[PDB]
Amino acid sequence: YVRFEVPEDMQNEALSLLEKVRESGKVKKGTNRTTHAVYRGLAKLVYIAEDVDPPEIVAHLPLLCEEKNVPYIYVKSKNDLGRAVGGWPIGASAAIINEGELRKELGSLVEKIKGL
RNA sequence: GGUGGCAGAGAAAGGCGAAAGCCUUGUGAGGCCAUC
Ligand SMILES: [Mg+2]
Ligand SMILES: [Mg+2]
Ligand SMILES: [Mg+2]
Repeated sequence: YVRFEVPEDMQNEALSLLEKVRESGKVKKGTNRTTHAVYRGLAKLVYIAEDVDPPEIVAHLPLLCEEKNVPYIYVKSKNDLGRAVGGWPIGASAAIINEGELRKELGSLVEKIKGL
């Protein structure tokens, strides 16, 4: 149900980046708080898992991100996404709120996301 | 308890059970507010 294919090296970079931002910035795990952050203009980068069932849970997020000028990327499993964020290791979506020390790796990854 | 609104937790909570253990929880546990 993805809107564009994300190659594995980008998914790997996105998740490694989320692990680092966890340490010095601010992350939100879960679709209700991810959606809220997007709507409030506070999300820097949104992660959407591809194995979300029922898929309607995350179906509105890509469009809302585009309307809010928020870049978003898909990753393979909500388990990988949850583990990268920490805490309870499952999440259908997540958002970076504060970039911490990773502004340059994030901007470089979003450049690649637009390239797709 | 119903409805509406917050917030965000797994070395974690609440539910059921004599017990074994099971159920539910970032797909939102406990909690808070308003309202019926
Ligand atoms: Mg009810
Ligand atoms: Mg309800
Ligand atoms: Mg509600």
